[PDB]
Amino acid sequence: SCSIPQDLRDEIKECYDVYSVSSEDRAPFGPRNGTAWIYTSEKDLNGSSHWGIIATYSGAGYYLDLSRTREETAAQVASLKKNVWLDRGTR
Amino acid sequence: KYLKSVLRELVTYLLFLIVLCILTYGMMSSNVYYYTRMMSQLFLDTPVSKTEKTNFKTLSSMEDFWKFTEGSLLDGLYWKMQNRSFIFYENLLLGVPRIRQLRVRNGSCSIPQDLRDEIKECYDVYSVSSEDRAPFGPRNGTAWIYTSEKDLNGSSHWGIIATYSGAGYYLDLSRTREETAAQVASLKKNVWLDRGTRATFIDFSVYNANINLFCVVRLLVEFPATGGVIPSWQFQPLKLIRYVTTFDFFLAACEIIFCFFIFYYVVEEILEIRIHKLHYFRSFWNCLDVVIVVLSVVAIGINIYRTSNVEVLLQFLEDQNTFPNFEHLAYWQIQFNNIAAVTVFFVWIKLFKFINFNRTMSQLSTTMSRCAKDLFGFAIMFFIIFLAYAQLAYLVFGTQVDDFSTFQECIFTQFRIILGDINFAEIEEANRVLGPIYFTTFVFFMFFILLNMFAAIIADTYSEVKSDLAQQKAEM
Ligand SMILES: *[C@@H]1O[C@H](CO)[C@@H](O)[C@H](O)[C@H]1NC(C)=O
Ligand SMILES: *[C@@H]1O[C@H](CO)[C@@H](O)[C@H](O)[C@H]1NC(C)=O
Ligand SMILES: *[C@@H]1O[C@H](CO)[C@@H](O)[C@H](O)[C@H]1NC(C)=O
Ligand SMILES: *[C@@H]1O[C@H](CO)[C@@H](O)[C@H](O)[C@H]1NC(C)=O
Ligand SMILES: *[C@@H]1O[C@H](CO)[C@@H](O)[C@H](O)[C@H]1NC(C)=O
Ligand SMILES: *[C@@H]1O[C@H](CO)[C@@H](O)[C@H](O)[C@H]1NC(C)=O
Repeated sequence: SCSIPQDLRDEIKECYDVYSVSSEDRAPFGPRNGTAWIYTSEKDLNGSSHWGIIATYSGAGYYLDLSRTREETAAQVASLKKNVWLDRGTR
Repeated sequence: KYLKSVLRELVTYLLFLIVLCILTYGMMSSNVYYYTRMMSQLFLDTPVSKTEKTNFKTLSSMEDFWKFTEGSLLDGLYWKMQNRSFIFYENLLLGVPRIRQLRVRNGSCSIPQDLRDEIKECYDVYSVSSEDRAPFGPRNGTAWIYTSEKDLNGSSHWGIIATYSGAGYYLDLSRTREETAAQVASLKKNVWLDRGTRATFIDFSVYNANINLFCVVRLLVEFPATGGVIPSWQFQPLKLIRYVTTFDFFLAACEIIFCFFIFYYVVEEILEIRIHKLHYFRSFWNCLDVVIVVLSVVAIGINIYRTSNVEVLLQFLEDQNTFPNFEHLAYWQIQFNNIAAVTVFFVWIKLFKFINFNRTMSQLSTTMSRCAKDLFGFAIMFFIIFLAYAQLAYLVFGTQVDDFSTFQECIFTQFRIILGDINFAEIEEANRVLGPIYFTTFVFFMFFILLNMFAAIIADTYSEVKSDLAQQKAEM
């Protein structure tokens, strides 16, 4: 997202900039499967801004609804933990 | 007329103030606070080990320093990346850390011959004239050979106890934990920190390429000649690759505009220094102008000198297997911030020269000005007793209280007692009889007997100024 100085561009390989609407990710990742790995627009996702401590986060993003009882909620959470869902890009 | 000149003199000041406000906003972001907080909490809060509950801030023995230097330190430094070492998977540890110590020699002081039969050796307090320069121990590498301050490319530090030099016996740690731990264990096996050591420095740096902003770290442990351990720390968020984004170009343009403005002010002040009036020091609104100009000139000089020499960063970037040397840059950044804060504070204070637009502000300014002389006269008398009390507290309590340790601390604690913050329960055990007598007499005299004089003077002066102003209006 940002620019890396050319002096040490061989050392640092990737940049994950601070959160901003103009620098948000809208691409699939991992084992692409519907709700949990596809970007959903704010208008479709029923959301709104929040104004957290650091910045004002929008209502869009990746989401996954849980289930109604403990067992398969734990199963879904373990699935989201095995397939790494929290990379360095999360904000 | 008398209005066309003041209008220009006000619009130019408003433009200068806007430029300065933009410049000072551009240099003070919000990520640096959290960056420093995470670094400090990672390095100064985690305990030495899982069993011990002592962190770096609570070091109390030389053995605890050895326990800390292998463990929490190595845990913080080297992180197993999923070779290089990213501190939080975000902050890159560039180069290698370096540890060095300063020590003195035996026979530095002289034990009296009366009790020489039991004392064998002594080590005086740290001093440049009485520091060791001879090899000791197994005598292989730089950790056991004295190295001059000029060859180490260092400088002084001004620690809590004294002002240490930049020389000493240093050792560059490795790039991976598996070798740094071995080196530290080797340094611990042979006696490297004996009774003769006086100080120990640990320093490194990180980059955090996400936001182009460095961060230099220095940890200092002081060993006084009377025994004990005194820890210290310092984290400085430097920035050395400034020109990357458009906002940075905007900030450079603002700096150039500020330089033009200060040149114009110095020209227009040296113009009127003699033409309008020679030797005009009774205004206090022109003695502030010279202070503004001098402070700004010093600030630009420091800024142009600091950024002109960044050869250390380049020479490190040629080969990144050596220890970077970023101490001087951090020191000059601290000095620049200290100068800029005072400069902007005086610039803001300068605003009072224009707020006289109606009778209400004019009479308030007249009241404030007319009461300065007698307030200054009484301030000397007040401060004489204030410093007498300070020296009494320093002499009586200044050795068993930890709060009256030095004169400055006595001044500050009396100021805090004026605020009614500091409790009195820590003085009776320090001294049973004179403690509460001191506290009671000080609060009795300074709290209302010598404190309401300022209020009385201000009230009387304001009342008589208002009465005179009302009387002269009706007389006309
Ligand atoms: C990020 O992008 C750069 C080039 O844009 C690429 O070299 C690098 O491998 C990428 N990293 C990841 C984790 O996708
Ligand atoms: C993604 O969905 C497909 C479709 O059934 C499924 O076979 C696959 O197991 C899913 N991915 C994961 C990681 O479960
Ligand atoms: C979200 O809002 C839409 C209206 O566009 C509505 O149809 C839907 O029921 C709401 N909840 C869902 C299905 O996400
Ligand atoms: C330093 O010199 C004194 C004087 O002889 C001696 O007693 C002492 O053992 C010496 N210290 C060491 C560490 O050898
Ligand atoms: C010092 O040098 C000797 C000679 O090479 C070596 O055997 C030894 O391991 C080194 N270190 C110490 C602590 O003696
Ligand atoms: C000190 O001198 C120069 C710094 O300009 C550098 O080339 C040299 O390697 C430095 N020495 C050490 C031990 O850092």
